[PDB]
Amino acid sequence: HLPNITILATGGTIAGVGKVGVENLVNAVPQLKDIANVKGEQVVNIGSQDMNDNVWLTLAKKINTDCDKTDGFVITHGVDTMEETAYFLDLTVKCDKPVVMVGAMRPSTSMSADGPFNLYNAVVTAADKASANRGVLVVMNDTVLDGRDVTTTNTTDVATFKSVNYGPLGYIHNGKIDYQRTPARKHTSDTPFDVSKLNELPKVGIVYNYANASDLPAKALVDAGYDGIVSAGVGNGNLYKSVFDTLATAAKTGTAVVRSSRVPTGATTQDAEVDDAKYGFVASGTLNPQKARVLLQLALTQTKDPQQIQQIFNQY
Amino acid sequence: HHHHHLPNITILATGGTIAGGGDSATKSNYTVGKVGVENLVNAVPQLKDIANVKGEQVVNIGSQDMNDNVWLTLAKKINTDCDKTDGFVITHGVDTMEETAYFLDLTVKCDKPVVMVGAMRPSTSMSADGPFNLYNAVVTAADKASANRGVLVVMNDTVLDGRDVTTTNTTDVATFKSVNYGPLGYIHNGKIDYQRTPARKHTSDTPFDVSKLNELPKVGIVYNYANASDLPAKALVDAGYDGIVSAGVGNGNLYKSVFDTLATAAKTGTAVVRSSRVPTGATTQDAEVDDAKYGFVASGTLNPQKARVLLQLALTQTKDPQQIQQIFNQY
Amino acid sequence: HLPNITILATGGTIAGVGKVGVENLVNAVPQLKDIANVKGEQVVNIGSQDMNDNVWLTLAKKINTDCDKTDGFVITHGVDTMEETAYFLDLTVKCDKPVVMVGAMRPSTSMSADGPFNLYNAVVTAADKASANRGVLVVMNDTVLDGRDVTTTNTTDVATFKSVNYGPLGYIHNGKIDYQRTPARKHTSDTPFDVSKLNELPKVGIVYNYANASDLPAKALVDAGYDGIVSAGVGNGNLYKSVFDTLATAAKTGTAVVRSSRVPTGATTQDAEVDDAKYGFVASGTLNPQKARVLLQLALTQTKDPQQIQQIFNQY
Amino acid sequence: HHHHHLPNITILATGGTIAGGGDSATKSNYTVGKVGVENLVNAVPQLKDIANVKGEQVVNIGSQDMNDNVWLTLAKKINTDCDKTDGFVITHGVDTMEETAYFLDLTVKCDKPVVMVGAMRPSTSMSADGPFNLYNAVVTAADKASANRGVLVVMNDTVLDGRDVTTTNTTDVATFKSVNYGPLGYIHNGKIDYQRTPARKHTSDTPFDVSKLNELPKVGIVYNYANASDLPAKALVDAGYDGIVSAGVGNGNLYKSVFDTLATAAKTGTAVVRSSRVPTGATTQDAEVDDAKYGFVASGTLNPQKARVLLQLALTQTKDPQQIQQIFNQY
Ligand SMILES: NC(=O)C[C@H](N)C(=O)O
Ligand SMILES: NC(=O)C[C@H](N)C(=O)O
Ligand SMILES: NC(=O)C[C@H](N)C(=O)O
Ligand SMILES: NC(=O)C[C@H](N)C(=O)O
Ligand SMILES: [Mg+2]
Ligand SMILES: [Mg+2]
Repeated sequence: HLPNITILATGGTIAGVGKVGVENLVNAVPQLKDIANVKGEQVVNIGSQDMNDNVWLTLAKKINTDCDKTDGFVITHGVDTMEETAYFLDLTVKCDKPVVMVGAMRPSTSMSADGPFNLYNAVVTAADKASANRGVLVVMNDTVLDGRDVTTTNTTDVATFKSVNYGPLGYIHNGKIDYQRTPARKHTSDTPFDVSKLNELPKVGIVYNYANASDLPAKALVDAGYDGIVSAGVGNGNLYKSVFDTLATAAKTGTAVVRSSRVPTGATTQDAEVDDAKYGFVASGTLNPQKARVLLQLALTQTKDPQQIQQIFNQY
Repeated sequence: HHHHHLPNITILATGGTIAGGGDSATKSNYTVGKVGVENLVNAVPQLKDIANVKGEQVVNIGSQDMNDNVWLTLAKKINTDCDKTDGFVITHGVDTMEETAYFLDLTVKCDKPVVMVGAMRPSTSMSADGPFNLYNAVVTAADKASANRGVLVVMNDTVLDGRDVTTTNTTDVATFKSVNYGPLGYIHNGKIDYQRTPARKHTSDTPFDVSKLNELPKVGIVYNYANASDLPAKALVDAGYDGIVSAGVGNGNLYKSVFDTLATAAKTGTAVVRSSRVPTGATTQDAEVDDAKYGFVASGTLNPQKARVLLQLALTQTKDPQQIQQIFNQY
Repeated sequence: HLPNITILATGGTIAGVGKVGVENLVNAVPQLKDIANVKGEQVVNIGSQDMNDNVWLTLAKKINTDCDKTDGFVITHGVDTMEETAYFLDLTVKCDKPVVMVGAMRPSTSMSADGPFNLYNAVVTAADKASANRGVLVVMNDTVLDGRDVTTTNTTDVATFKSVNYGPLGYIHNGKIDYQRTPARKHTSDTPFDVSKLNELPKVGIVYNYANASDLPAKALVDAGYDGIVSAGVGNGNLYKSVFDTLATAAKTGTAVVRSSRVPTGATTQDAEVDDAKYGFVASGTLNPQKARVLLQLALTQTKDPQQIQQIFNQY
Repeated sequence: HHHHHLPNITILATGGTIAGGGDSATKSNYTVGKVGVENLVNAVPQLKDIANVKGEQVVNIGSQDMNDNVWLTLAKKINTDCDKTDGFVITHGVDTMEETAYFLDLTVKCDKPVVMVGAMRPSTSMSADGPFNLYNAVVTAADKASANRGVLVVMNDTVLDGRDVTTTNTTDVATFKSVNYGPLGYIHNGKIDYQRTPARKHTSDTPFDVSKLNELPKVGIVYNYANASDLPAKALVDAGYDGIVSAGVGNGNLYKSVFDTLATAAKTGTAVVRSSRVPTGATTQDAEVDDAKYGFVASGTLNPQKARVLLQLALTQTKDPQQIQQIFNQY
């Protein structure tokens, strides 16, 4: 009569980076036995700054295969790219049981280390039946956050993770969650992305805009035949002239182009300064560049047509 | 008896959505840098209550196309014309305002106020924000208390320092905030209560002298993410870039491929600054990267585009990584 | 084939305060004709700092009676207590057609006045069929906010209104709304509060906590036989000792007592420092003191039992 | 040769959740001011690396029960013991920390650092925040650069000035922020980069001298909302209160009943300060209230509880509304 919860470990400073094994992490929080029967599996043990497509595909297939063997999943992970992995799993996971990602800003051995209570709260969330069907979740700093909107907002603050556009789903207090929101964007088993038989993802890179931006990064991606390029635009997804010329070319030359923004909140919109339809570009909406990459890679497993890509960007 | 005299304020116009226009008041489509400075001034009839305004159109572009030559033209003009006026307002686009503001913060030697201003809605839109913003920027440039605070950005009733200020939202009129150390002052009824001033050295306290420069050192920016390509970094290194700024993940970390390329580059004398794609907080020393070992510099609270500004200026004085680190600790 | 939209005007600086009539407000935004057929009715013309129970009851009955005559409602109102009126209507309105509140930080005649585009955007929201069944809404600064969580965060900023705990429902760009959230708390026709035949509300006052707080405010409410007292507590709804003693007494003497917090975000929780069950107190959750008053007044039309009041505070 | 010497730092303990305890590491129930200062110090073994720490238990309460007499005891103690130590940390509850911090900001004359610190989780909870907060507060009190910045609050790796600092969330360890003008500095690896200092007069630049005072003037706070009762205001007026602070709606506005009672009061010599229940921004002059006419004072960015602090101190010098307004413009 306690839930069966699986911890899939990937590394991160919660395990510091990526040094301590999943068994040690579990054993260091003996109160986990008050709330669940926890089984731990080591996927990788890396800093999430070196996170990659192979790990993503591994996690998605593992969760999908092992869904009916457990009541919920907790994924221990680095902070740096937690928001990218959360969103990838948000779109590719077909288990509608809770999938909860957790990290830590401080290691196990630092004063006032945040990882133990973080993990406790992540298991609370994975064990709550109300957590189901809300898509892939990130639990940090007593807060339950959806995988699409969650992002890291500060380089060192324990309270870094926030859903900056649409806000959190619930707060955790005394091992209980008052959920007041759920993501409306289609997730998990409401998406067509199916990664079960894929061993690589389409090649998508990210270029930065700023004053006097060089076009050389964008050119190097075009020259390598990248499947897609996300622009981290200025303001409402705008492009420096040199970058705009190279991306205009890419989009008529077999590279899907998504305009996102370096600006940390708000949508990159259509109908502003850029005629997306004319250039064949897709506007990313509230997806930031790293998140837009995620969805563009997945869109590219279904289609190369920019009109169909924009439609994906409007639904997921 | 004495007579009140209004300060002389010069508007240097560069374009931006503040000078943007579209064919409907109620649709979001517009084109930028289309309206001249005279039109802007005459849309704020009340400016005569507070200053004698003169405008000059320096260029008329979207700030998405801001570039080194416009930066050099502005700094030189302000430094040359200092004695001719009581203060400057610069009308500018939002997109790269935080870059131009910091460049000018480090290169203007005039110690009269320099205030930048823009708008999130075009001049043609319903409830356009540009008119009162411009009025507020003139208030600020005319205020004796505004002097010696460095170059300023005024937007949404708030006076922000050019170092910390950044745009936080793609569309919101409240977008501009000093996200680490906060604003200098708030404006109500044409009056400012200043409660802060930036401690970092600016303006006539920096060594950066652009008066004779006709170009700036080449500095590129590369982004980090999961499975990040090393191709952008390599392209910058193949082109002989003087510097590269890394938009790192978390506290300025790098994907291993990117790290490898930049370490190699730094050993051949490319300056490499670690910054962060994360929108607030410092990229610190003494975290996961041994900067001393690789010859890297940590950007502190400077975001990637701002670190590029200081790196380009740093490279005009020195190519030594320890001396560049000290610059990033002082300015 | 454009929606029929009714503007119910109450005053505020949008009409500055409370001086200009609803007809003038409408006529000043001739682009409203592009999106709706707008009919205006004047309810009152007051600064919302003088908002009161009679106006609330008027609005609720007017909307409920006139529901089937129109496609949506826009309510022009002052900023100062917009969050209280929004929440009252959120709980008492039985029309599930859009009800949208709007104000302005600057008058009609000030430079860059915010009221015209505010009103335009509020009519856009009231005319969108997707706006229906999300409860009573506040539209300010291109943002659609639920009436329960919305509050004013700054004394003068045009961007003051924010849903500080759970975030907005959607952003408005180019006359279109991308809704990604809806309130989970029960609203409008999912609440039992029925105000149709009520001409007054239970008497509920608010006392402030701080260092060395006087108990005299709380005593004056008890001495007048108030139906309820909301505490604006310190931190997690805590009470200064003198105030705590007087409120302990009130709760065993015929006055319902709700602990809220002066702190602008986060829940006033049970199971912290205060034994609510023992003192007969109710914890307000994320409802701030003025919002907790709203719900406590309505709870008092159904019940005086603190256990039943806490249950109301956990559902609405 | 020379030897490193560690600064002498005094911990004045007052209680708070930092000294709180509960029977489980994982339940939220706790009771406050239960654990003595010695226990706190010994839970941070690394404090010896940075200071010679001495603790004194001044009182042991929840800050929800903070009061004038504790404020007087603290200020007098700090001012008396200044020469005996290199800096002070005050362990304190969160709930009213922003009030005590501003009181001390206006009454300490010691110009060695005074740093307040607390915790959002009790000392017994999993991942308790108190230990590193205390470590960080000692870092800050030991840092020469911390002097002459006024009284400070250190929480969540951030150094905040006692005037602007407030608690923003009921439970979050990140709750403390300077919501109008931002923090002074951030702490990483035991080091602070200070980029701001408060312009408002504090400490030895104020006239407020509490050395001989054994009480403070009586100042109450009343809240405004729709249909607000005048009974609280009247109760304060019936008790002969020296001052009343209004927690107004929006920009410090009052419900008409409340307005009537306070106007009447002010005409009989009660000091009335308009503040706001809204969590950020100034209560300004020159808005909907004619303050001159009624003899009211506008609080600026001071929230109601902070305005009470300055009003009580103001009332020790003057009962004149124009002179009280000038105090609220300067401190
Ligand atoms: N706090 C952390 O987890 C940062 C670490 N670099 C990681 O992302 O793996
Ligand atoms: N709001 C704006 O000004 C955006 C415009 N693209 C600019 O930066 O010039
Ligand atoms: N901006 C405003 O609407 C404030 C005005 N006092 C009101 O609430 O009616
Ligand atoms: N977090 C805390 O310290 C709350 C406690 N009631 C106090 O203020 O003493
Ligand atoms: Mg004359
Ligand atoms: Mg010796």
